[PDB]
Amino acid sequence: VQLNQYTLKDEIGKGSYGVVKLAYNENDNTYYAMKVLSKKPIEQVYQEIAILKKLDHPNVVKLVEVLDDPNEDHLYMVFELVNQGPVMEVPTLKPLSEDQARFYFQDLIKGIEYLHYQKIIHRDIKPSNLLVGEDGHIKIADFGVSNEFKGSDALLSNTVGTPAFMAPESLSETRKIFSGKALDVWAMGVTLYCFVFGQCPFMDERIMCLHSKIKSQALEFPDQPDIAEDLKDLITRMLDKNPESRIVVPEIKLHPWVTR
Ligand SMILES: Cc1[nH]c(/C=C2\C(=O)Nc3ccccc32)c(C)c1CCC(=O)O
Ligand SMILES: [Cl-]
Repeated sequence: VQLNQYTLKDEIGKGSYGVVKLAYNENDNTYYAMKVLSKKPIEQVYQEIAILKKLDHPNVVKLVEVLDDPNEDHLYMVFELVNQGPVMEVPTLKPLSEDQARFYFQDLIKGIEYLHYQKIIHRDIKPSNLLVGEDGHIKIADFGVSNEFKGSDALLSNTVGTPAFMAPESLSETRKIFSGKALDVWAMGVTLYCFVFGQCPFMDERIMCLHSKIKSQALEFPDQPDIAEDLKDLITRMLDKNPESRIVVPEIKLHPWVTR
């Protein structure tokens, strides 16, 4: 299977919106990650492309080129390959050590701060969208449901993303307006909890009960593994159900657990 200079190889991931295949560029003897889409709706794809084109940061995946033939049902987004893949699988019985979690969380902070400075809300932060690069550092992937805003913050009313990572203020049964940056912070807190415990803090196979726990169940830390108190403080602050008192990224950067 060829597509201009690219040979499609085996699958390497299903994010949101498509499937990703390893791809060999015969012109430069280099592997890439190719997202393949079947037109099934397409406005959102070209907004992801437009967002990706604006971004250039070591902790954000790099869109290389787009292959769109109007006579083809398939549309191809070529990314730079992130050779080591997602930072971890959730759930797992072998979570990261605190020191490993901090190393990756520092990259996540820098990438989110950059995205927000670029006026992008990611909306799907989770470990499987955090890819480990050649040098061991994280690259944030999958902008399939990201939002671009004008002004100081996004003012949003739509519910998108991965259910276990959705912030409780996005789960009102009344299309209320909520702000964007705090959504990414919440998902960062669920992500950090996942790093050290290997499962999400709020879990239910019944989607109604999952929504209800995100919105109303107090955060509980397992007895094991035994994590430091300042890490518990940081996670608690990011998983503040009230978005107005939830910790903000300029504070996360300063948090004692982050800086030691
Ligand atoms: C650039 C890139 N790589 C991948 C996947 C992998 C990658 O690169 N090495 C890997 C090594 C092992 C497993 C997956 C991967 C994805 C999902 C994306 C982004 C796709 C997107 O943003 O929608
Ligand atoms: Cl995940």
